[PDB]
Amino acid sequence: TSVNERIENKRRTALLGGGQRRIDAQHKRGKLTARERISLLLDPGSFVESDMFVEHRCADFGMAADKNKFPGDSVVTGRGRINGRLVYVFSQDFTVFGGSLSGAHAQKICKIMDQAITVGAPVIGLNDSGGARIQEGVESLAGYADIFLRNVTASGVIPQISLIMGPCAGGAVYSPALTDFTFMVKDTSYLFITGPDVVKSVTNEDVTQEELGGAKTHTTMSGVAHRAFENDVDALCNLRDFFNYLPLSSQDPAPVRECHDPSDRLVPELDTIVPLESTKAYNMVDIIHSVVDEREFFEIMPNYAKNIIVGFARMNGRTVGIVGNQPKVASGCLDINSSVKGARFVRFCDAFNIPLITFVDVPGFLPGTAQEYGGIIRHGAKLLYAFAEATVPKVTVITRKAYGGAYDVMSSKHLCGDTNYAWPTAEIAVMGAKGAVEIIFKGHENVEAAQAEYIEKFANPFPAAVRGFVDDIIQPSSTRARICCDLDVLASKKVQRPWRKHANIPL
Amino acid sequence: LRNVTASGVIPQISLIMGPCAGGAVYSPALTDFTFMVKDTSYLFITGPDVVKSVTNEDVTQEELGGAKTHTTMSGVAHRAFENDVDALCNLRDFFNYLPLSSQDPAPVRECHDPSDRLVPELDTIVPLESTKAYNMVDIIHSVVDEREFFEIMPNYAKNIIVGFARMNGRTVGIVGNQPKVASGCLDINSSVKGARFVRFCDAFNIPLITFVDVPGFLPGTAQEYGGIIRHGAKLLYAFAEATVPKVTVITRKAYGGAYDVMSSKHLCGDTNYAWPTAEIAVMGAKGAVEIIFKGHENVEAAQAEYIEKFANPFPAAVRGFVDDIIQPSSTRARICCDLDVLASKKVQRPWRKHANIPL
Amino acid sequence: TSVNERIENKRRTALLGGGQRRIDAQHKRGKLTARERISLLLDPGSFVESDMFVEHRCADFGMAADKNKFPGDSVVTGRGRINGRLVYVFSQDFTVFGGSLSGAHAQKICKIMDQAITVGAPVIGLNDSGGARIQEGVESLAGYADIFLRNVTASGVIPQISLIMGPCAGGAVYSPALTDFTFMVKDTSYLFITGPDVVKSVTNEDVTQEELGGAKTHTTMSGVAHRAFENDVDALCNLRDFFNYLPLSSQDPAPVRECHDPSDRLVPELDTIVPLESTKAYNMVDIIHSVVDEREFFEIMPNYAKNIIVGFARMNGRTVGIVGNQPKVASGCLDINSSVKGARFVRFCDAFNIPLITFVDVPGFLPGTAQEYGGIIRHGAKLLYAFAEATVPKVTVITRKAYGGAYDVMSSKHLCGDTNYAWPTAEIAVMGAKGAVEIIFKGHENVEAAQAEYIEKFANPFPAAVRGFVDDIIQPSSTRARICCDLDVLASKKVQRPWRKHANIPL
Amino acid sequence: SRMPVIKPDIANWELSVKLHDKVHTVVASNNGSVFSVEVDGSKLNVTSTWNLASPLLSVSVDGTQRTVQCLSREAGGNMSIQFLGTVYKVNILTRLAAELNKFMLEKVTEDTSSVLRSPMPGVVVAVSVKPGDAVAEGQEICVIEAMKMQNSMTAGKTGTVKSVHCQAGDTVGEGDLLVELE
Amino acid sequence: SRMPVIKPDIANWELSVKLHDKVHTVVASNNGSVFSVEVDGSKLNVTSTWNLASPLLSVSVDGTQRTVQCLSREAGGNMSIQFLGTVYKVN
Ligand SMILES: *C(=O)CCCC[C@@H]1SC[C@@H]2NC(=O)N[C@@H]21
Ligand SMILES: *C(=O)CCCC[C@@H]1SC[C@@H]2NC(=O)N[C@@H]21
Ligand SMILES: *C(=O)CCCC[C@@H]1SC[C@@H]2NC(=O)N[C@@H]21
Repeated sequence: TSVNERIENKRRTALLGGGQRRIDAQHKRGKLTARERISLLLDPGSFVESDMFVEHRCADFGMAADKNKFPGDSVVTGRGRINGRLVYVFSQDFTVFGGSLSGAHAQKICKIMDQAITVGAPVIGLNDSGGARIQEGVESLAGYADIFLRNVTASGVIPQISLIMGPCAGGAVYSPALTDFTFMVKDTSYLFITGPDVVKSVTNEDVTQEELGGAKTHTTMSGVAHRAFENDVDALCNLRDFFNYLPLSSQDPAPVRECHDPSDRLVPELDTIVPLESTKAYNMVDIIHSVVDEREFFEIMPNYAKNIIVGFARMNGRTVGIVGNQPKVASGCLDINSSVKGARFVRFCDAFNIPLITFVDVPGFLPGTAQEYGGIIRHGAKLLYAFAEATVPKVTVITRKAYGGAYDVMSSKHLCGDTNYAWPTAEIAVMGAKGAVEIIFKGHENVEAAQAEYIEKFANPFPAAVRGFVDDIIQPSSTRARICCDLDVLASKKVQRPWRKHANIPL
Repeated sequence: LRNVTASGVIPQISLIMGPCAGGAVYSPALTDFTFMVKDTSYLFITGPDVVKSVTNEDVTQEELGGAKTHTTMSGVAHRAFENDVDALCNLRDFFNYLPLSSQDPAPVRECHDPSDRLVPELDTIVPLESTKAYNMVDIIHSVVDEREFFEIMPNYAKNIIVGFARMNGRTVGIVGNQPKVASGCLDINSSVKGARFVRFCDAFNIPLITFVDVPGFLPGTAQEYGGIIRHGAKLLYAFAEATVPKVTVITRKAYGGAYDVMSSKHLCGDTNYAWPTAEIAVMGAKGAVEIIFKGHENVEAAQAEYIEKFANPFPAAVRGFVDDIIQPSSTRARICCDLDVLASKKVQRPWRKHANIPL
Repeated sequence: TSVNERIENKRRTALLGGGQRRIDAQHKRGKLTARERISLLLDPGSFVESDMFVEHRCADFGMAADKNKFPGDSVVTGRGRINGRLVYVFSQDFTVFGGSLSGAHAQKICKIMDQAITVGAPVIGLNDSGGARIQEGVESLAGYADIFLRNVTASGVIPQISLIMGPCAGGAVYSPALTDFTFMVKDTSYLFITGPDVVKSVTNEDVTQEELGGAKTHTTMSGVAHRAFENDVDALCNLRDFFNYLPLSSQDPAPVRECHDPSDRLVPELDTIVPLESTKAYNMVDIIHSVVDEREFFEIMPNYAKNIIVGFARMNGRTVGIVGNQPKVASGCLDINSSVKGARFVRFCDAFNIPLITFVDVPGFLPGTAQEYGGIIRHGAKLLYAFAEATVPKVTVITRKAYGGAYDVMSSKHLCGDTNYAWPTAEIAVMGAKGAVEIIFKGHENVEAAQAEYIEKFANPFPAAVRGFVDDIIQPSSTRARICCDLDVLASKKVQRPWRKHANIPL
Repeated sequence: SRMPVIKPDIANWELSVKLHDKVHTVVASNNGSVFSVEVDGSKLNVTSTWNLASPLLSVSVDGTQRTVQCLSREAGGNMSIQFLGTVYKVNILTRLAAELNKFMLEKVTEDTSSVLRSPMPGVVVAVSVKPGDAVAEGQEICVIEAMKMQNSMTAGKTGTVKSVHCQAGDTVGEGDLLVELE
Repeated sequence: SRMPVIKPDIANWELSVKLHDKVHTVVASNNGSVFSVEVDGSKLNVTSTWNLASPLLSVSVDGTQRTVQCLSREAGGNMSIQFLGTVYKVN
């Protein structure tokens, strides 16, 4: 056998992976293989695979046998482009040793992370594993340590996107916790530290795989996964479109893309969304959809902390992040869960120079022992900090209510905001007229007259505007045009801040 | 705005000595440490009158926002003191640990405790029986200068210990596991307290000493549904980001991913010592042998062979995971030496607008 | 057997090394072992050994047998102090596998280099090896690559000192080429790429071990080794004293040490060293010894390029570097070899903030085809650059001759010098009076009168001094005091230079 | 200026276009303002200005003047086009996506729009219906008011009421059944 | 200020001092200006100011006034001392 023949056989084996019968199982299971997934993700013909001939060096427990020598060692790594833009990817291959992490496995992933940091290119990981490769022992633990170090170092330098498309257990579960966004695939992906076998052995509780770490749990109740997609093909199609929003590095401005939607059009549909009756809820999403370019909005965590809306959109071609209240759910009140989702989204957009638009309608905080015992004070400070720290353009629109300390938490002008607009129905106060009059006028005669006088003077947007809290009071139909104008002039804005070794968010 | 701007520039300490309601409740959430006064201080957003009006639940003032609740169950207050006079006396002594600004080195104060003394009391604290717990605090007290240790949140997340002490006059921060509680396992609550403490000490140039003895993570749906994955990443990040000296001592167990979370050498640590009872592995010998040797004859022989080779500190040390294996009696002197030479250590890191911790 | 018993046996084996019989051979051979050498080098009780229990992971060719498992894997690594000052060391142990380099061998060395860079501590290596461990194959080549990368990265950050105390072959020979100083041991150390067996096989020439790579060759003819010492004990004793001159890092100022030698004493012995007769040579070393503190001078390469003197000394407690001409050899003329030694010494002292004192007495360059064909132009530019680039204090004293382009090469004031003094016998000119008059006055009558007129006006130190080339003309007896004064006021001097990615020395 | 973008040199677009129950083979290429499209062997030329933001897109297909409206678009290939007044649902995948999509499990889910449950704990203050009442999609059925905010619960299905399970004055929790539709 | 220097805590100096053909055992300790030196069991006290730069070093050895000159010193232990006019080579 010649050298060239050996090489050709090594290429064909790396392409097959764990063997055709294991591929057949993956397809029976409704899953794509690691190499098929890359072909869908990246532009045709743009993918360049690295280190395809790397094999493990473990010789213990029979691992020195030729029957265990799978070139590629369970990961596909390399670089490519999505719509002409450079991206680094890796995808874990479940057909070779179960997708378990070896020393060399982690290495290959680390090397492309080092290039991505060096050139300033994003990294997308497609995760699917069973955990560490116990046959190597502590080399897989060193593998995890090296990946974790890169994931932390890359934070704020390049965006890191993780899509989980299968099981995930052991140390693998912490890389999505270090990246910026985590997505899952409904009823196909799992994310858990230990399996149901350990849970039942430790505590006398019964649980199945879908209940312990299923995609529905992590998108609806734990707040870990940002969005689950129906299947592998739809998940990668939406991932490509999501990719188009983000810059390649934090040194880059928010991407600007060709846009046909005139920036100066009016939106008459906004003038009557907000009811005059204070106890009538409305859907904030109707406002978000009508303002954003071509009515396209990418919603993050649609099923978790529904009282606050966060997501991506484009206005006049430029990527922006949108945060707003949802009065339809829990009167639009802040709670622990909403503060966690908000702070994380805001922090990402600030780090990568993506402007923020805030739609405020918040009557206060959710009362009760469930929130007080949960540390609502500690968690609420997370959203206040996330806005106060921001140095990217911030445009706030107040649609109806902003009572109490929630006014400042939801990116008020006094946290170094750029512009703040009020709609005619906006009301800014420490509390509603009923509470304020009962406290201010206590024991006096003709309280009912005092109630009428207070409402006429303070139950509107004027006592705040005349003080400099609001820059203008605008007709809702003009909101989009007003925001577009601010975005196109604040984009070159820089501010100074004292030197710090690093930030100290309340956590 | 000032409380956020000052973060990482000057330390901000808040002591609550009475009621606190409304927007006032968020300034302690922006400062670095929050203390309370037992049965005198309260911290709540709305009073019991609002809670009863909104939801059909009965609660009193001490239950809704009392000092005992915030130091034991919510994890908001770092420590409650008996009364106003004792609270300020302990606050003065706490003040003496901290630098005035992040531009300053950790304070160094006159110390009479010889830096090179041995501590024979350490050699027999850790039992040879793997299912016998011990009190980590006995190790912490015997190492630190003059046996003075300032414990933070003594009644919250008892499975992890964090606090301040001085070694050879220099202020250091100490983090360690407590095997006495929940076998020394990590959970959501312990990760939250750890990450916050580590982050403060790093920002103000206070070295870290870590005492590791962690068998893994607390299993169960209570932790999985609570986002144990998300919260565990907080402590891993807090150590990985640190640029101040980090000295780790492994006393007995470090299994699984918890090995790296508890400030392993592979997160840019400076020194890492093992005691003779240390064992570093992906999992214990029983699980590993049942998985490695599946369906083979004479498994019992394979079990003996595996334990003899891997159930010790050697497969990690021979790979460069551990710098030395030391007699426990010498631990204090070894740490003191590292602190007095790593104090001038600087590292470079790529430019970032700001950090992005998983939250 | 208990765990504690196993540990104790592992400690005793690591201390023994390759076995008592191999130690006996080392002592028969007049050599110390690697651990005995460290005890001599470092302060008593200050040494802390790292990674004493590390073993190789190679399982091929019988390397998995227990009989080949030597803890420590042929190197002693660790840290200590010399006179209270932190230093990192390693010493190669010849008794285990011949001192050959394994993967793990290089690792252990790399780890202490990484600490030394992190804290800012020097590294001293004691080298003795036979080359790569061929049983591992390409892992030892990766070992060399990692060491080489650290040795380059540390340059200009911490000083790196290498003492060769035995044979050295293969890739090992390049680490002393990357460190700052290389020392050897007479008739015990060797430094060669291939042995005499390869040389005789390739070319029809006979050579023995001492001729091919002996210490005498490298200190006298190739210019590779800076100094050879008689034996192992004397070599380490002089190494400790050498260590005391250097800073721990380039961020530190030149060390200052208690000194009893008054800084303001006169040196009458200098006034009559330089003869009035232009063709009478004198020994520059008499001047160097009389100026330096307590007449202690550390001479580098005493037997190579004898026409130029470089070395270390202390003036008023502060470490300084001294460079000067030696008129006793080749009239004090510059050649290829002298330029190479000078540029390297000057470059080190500049990088680590050690002031320079220059004693100039140079009539020009060595003529002839031997120098022209050797690239005298290219090599002479090395010393000119090394001085011109320097940003540390430079004090020059001109004792007698400085003709031609050599004036500027030997650190003239026009290369951003700080002070430049002339003795009464100094003469600065393009060429001597005889050549200049024959060229200036060609074909004229009464040339002899023109010769007398030229000598009276130009054959002295005045045409240069009146132009600003010389700051003062001083009596030699005051030289030491004048230099001490300049050193104590230039020590805080900083200069600005344009940004550069890196320097581009002519090579 | 830091990261030059290179336009993919795509000569042909090979699409698999699913309509009602047939999958058609379509190959398109761009020549500026006109797309040359082969639909199962038939040649068509579609010319337009392709302003993608306007609600009314005017196209000329082999000289035939058409106006279409794009009502929705998804990354998964779904596109809703109103053509001659009727909305057609077309799923456009690339050749590669269509060939791999055959490996996806055809899972069947349950349409749970007739069972109307309380989305939020509180007191029921109005019920607009009794059994037999007609219900339209989007029709308000019950009104629950907690935390000083009237929350309307609407029907997700056109039908009639079979049973009203919670009445006005009753207190309900999260997930409790309010009304059951046919 | 970056790298604190720690003075070795040396209680006793145990030296092997070679003269002409004999090797002597000498143990010295410092108590400030006076060195307490035991030379093969004999106790001597050497007091001086120990100015190491002067060509003339004045010492007092058990009350006996001596002047010595150090003519050379090497790292290898060689030291040339002129004592009563005669130069002795001690290693
Ligand atoms: C009735 O008295 C309940 C009042 C609750 C109104 C809302 S709920 C959350 C905010 N907190 C508060 O005190 N009022 C707001
Ligand atoms: C019995 O089989 C229960 C085993 C639990 C042991 C501990 S508890 C937490 C760690 N996780 C794990 O799987 N083992 C460790
Ligand atoms: C006799 O004419 C030989 C003259 C050499 C004098 C010296 S040697 C090197 C310098 N170069 C030169 O031209 N003169 C100097």
